[PDB]
Amino acid sequence: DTPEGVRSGAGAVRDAGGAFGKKEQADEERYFRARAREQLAALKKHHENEISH
Amino acid sequence: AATGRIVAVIGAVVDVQFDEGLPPILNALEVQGRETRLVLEVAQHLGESTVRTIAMDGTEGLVRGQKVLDSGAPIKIPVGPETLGRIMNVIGEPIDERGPIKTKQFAAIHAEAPEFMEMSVEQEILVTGIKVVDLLAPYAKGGKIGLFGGAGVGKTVLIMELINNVAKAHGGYSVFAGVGERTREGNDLYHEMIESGVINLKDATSKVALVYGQMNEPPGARARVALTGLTVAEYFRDQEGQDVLLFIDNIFRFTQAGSEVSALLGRIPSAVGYQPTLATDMGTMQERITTTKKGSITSVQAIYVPADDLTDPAPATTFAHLDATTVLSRAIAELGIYPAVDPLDSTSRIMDPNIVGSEHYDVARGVQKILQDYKSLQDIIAILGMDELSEEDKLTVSRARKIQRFLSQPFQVAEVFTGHLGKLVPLKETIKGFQQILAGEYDHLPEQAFYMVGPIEEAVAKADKLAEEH
Amino acid sequence: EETGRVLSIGDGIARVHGLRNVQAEEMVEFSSGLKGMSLNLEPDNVGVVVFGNDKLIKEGDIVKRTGAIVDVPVGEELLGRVVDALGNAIDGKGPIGSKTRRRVGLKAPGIIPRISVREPMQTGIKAVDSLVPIGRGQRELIIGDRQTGKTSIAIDTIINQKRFNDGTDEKKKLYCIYVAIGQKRSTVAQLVKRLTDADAMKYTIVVSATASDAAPLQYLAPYSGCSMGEYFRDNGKHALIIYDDLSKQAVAYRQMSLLLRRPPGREAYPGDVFYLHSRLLERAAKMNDAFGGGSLTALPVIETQAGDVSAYIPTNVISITDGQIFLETELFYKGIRPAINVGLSVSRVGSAAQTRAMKQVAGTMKLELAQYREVAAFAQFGDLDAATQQLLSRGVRLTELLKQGQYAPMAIEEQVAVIYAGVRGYLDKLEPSKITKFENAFLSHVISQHQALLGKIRADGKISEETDAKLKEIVTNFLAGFEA
Ligand SMILES: Nc1ncnc2c1ncn2[C@@H]1O[C@H](COP(=O)(O)OP(=O)(O)OP(=O)(O)O)[C@@H](O)[C@H]1O
Ligand SMILES: Nc1ncnc2c1ncn2[C@@H]1O[C@H](COP(=O)(O)OP(=O)(O)O)[C@@H](O)[C@H]1O
Ligand SMILES: [Mg+2]
Ligand SMILES: [Mg+2]
Repeated sequence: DTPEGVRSGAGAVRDAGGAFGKKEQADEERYFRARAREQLAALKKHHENEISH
Repeated sequence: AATGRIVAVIGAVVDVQFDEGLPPILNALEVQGRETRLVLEVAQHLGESTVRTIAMDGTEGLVRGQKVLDSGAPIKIPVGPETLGRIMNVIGEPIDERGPIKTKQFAAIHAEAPEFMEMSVEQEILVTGIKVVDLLAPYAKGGKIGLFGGAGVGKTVLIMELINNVAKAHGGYSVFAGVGERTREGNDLYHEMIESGVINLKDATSKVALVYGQMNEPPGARARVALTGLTVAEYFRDQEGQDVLLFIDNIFRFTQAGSEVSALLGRIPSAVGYQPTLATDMGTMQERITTTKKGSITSVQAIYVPADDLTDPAPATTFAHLDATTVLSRAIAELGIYPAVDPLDSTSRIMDPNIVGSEHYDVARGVQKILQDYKSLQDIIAILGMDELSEEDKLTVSRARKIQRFLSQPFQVAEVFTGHLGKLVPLKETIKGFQQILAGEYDHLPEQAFYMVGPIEEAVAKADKLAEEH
Repeated sequence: EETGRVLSIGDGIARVHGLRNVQAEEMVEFSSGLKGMSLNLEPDNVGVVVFGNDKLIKEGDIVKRTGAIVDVPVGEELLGRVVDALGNAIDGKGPIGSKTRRRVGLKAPGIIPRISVREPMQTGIKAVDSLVPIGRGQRELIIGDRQTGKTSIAIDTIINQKRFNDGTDEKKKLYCIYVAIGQKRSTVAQLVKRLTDADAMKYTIVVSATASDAAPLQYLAPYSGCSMGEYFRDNGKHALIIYDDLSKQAVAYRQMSLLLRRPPGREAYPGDVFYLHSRLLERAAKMNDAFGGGSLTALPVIETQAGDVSAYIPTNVISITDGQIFLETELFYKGIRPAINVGLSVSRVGSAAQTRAMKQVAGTMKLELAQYREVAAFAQFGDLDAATQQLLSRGVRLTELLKQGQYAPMAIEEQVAVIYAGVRGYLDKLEPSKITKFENAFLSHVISQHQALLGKIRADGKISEETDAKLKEIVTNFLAGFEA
């Protein structure tokens, strides 16, 4: 539309630093913190397997 | 020589009346009777044979009527191979307490800019060893590098790391111009280079000259130290056909110092509050710092971004004068990624698939695109939830986070801060690692493994350690 | 005495006619006894800023040159005395016996006279001494909003200095200087009362430029105090100075310059406000051994309206200082008192300006708190005990550990003890609202029974493996016996 109107961009939610940005930040961490644990455990199992063989 | 008398001392702006022939603008005037040396540089011919001059040191003690001589030349500094390993002031006075700087050639700080027919058109690549810089915004040999950043974001640490990695390896001499910086950092750099060997107090093999005007100096002095340093670099470029590295800290201080004296000089304030002669003076300084056909000067300039506002006139104008720009984002530093180079803001002119190579260009653009898509996805995450995104979205987020972590590189100068040993990543290894991460070969590895590592070989090795400690 | 005639006296600015031999920045004496400083030397007149009420000054008064650039009575005879900007005692305890006068506008030490920051400048605050350590010679900014506790932090550091000052070694002794700029007289009196009930006044010089005091006096006060500290710094002694409300000095400079007809700039602050604050803070330095090895530590205070640290003076002062301690109102009213935003608060380590024993626990505390901050910012709990709930519980424990009261500085060894107790996971089982009670009780128990442990920690400066085992025993035993 008219260029003069304020235009939002990707990442604005996190760039604001408000409650919604913090929720997104924490939510990403909680997910991948758990995923890393699963990945790390799988890597440990892989290492044990190659140690056995 | 046409001995003048002080007629007014307001702040750093001192007006002198010359009964005999008026000194031309930019000439240096010496105030007689002072215990130390106070140099007044002519700024304006006010009229009635009176010159408005900006003092290069403190104006305390000046009394109306005090005699002022005319040097007849712009401020001249000792310049030559004998300045290496020596600290000099704006007026070219040894401040290292090591005796007089005995150079057989003296040069004025003010000089004309190199001509258009003297400009070089070559564009090489300088491998600093930093993954973010070499991949996303590769520096160029001879180009003008700019370290944009706010306060406490990593400008000084990054520039010191660049000195450690490049300047030490570089055979040609280097010049450090500490424009409006902390005096403590100046002493730290001086001592560090002494033990590092770049400055040898015993022999004459020193490879770096130091020009320092700290924030303790008056506004006038802080506006010409950059000119003194670049004059020394120009000597190391024209008189001696060698490659030089000019490292200046907080060039912003050059512009800011002018803003502190423009009102007294009598100029109507420009926007925000900077002097009306912002772009002109900044260009006059910057155009001199270039790689002519005679010699090359790879210049790395730290630029303070006031209040982290890149739209501010001082950083905004300097963008056009720099070939390669690396913007340090505070938000990334808050995330912990060090260096805090903004992957989606840093730009380099040599970022051309013809120049850096197709593979390099493709990998860099892919990294930037995946990070943009991650930025887009975060907004969705905030509402939907991470456990609501599609698998493609989750895969993209994971890969982007891995890439962001791998951008972080421990620095040798930051060994004291982080505690991790500094690492230097070759360009080929950087490209290979980021290409592998983009492909997904290391998706099984945790994100933590990619944080504060060197090559991807260190990245995978770290993951194994965590599994052993799991 | 080359003198002049006051052409115009208005709002504290005297355009004296004469004084043809007057020096710039030189003090001049008026007929009434009021003293002024010549700032705007003009071709026909001299702009003098009076250091007091201008009602006594009238047109046609005779202004006599003092003959000296403005200086302040300096020395160790000012310890324990509340002085004004010109070194005149206002405590009513008698004349100050200063034999030396130092110019208020001296240059800062150069590159060579300085050495790397080594000595730790303990504040007595757990959060400051653990996550944002301050070294001697390091300029740390206590930035924050109104009623956030910056003055509390400064006075707590002042009180903390006692345990070293009353000792024997002169290396650890840190004389303090409080410069009150713009604070009301009742507030300054309350500060002095706190210091003299904690017996900290004996090693403090309280330079006071209250609101009643003239704008020139308020502008000069920080430089006066800095010179008084420079006395100790250049004699090998170590000194600390707190420029309370450096922003109030900026408004005094604005008034002085604008009334001197100097054109205004951003927010009407004179363009040289950056230099105004830079030349003051740059003096704070750690002298090298050849220059005596003394140090001067500066803790400027800046008030930020609505927490906008992007404002002109806040950014100017932030750039100058080595590190910044950010105090936020939301933390204060959320219970974190002191309200130090450890995430955003930054402090250059001071080239290992933290004791080894503190470092050992502080590194892990910092990492744990960072991870806790990253993960526990949702308040929308769904279910990951092993990963998140374990981490956030430890974060809550460490935050409760960091919480500290007012006018109760803790010795570094006691901070090491409590931070140890929290960081080793010994308090993870302890109730999050009972952590504070445990902190107080454990502190008392250690100080009384295991005082030898504290002495060993302090003497060694490092917690060895054997001392660690002793601490394990102590904490485990008390924790088991904590709840009867
Ligand atoms: N550690 C603390 N715990 C709890 N309350 C505290 C603590 N330190 C200070 N306070 C309280 O916080 C309030 C404000 O403290 P303080 O006077 O230091 O603030 P300030 O920012 O310096 O104020 P001002 O704007 O008046 O200069 C006071 O009521 C004080 O008692
Ligand atoms: N690898 C790193 N790179 C940059 N800064 C780091 C790094 N590790 C820790 N830091 C912290 O970030 C700060 C950056 O501040 P500095 O560069 O000195 O000032 P400025 O950012 O204004 O130039 C450092 O003082 C340091 O404490
Ligand atoms: Mg810096
Ligand atoms: Mg206060």
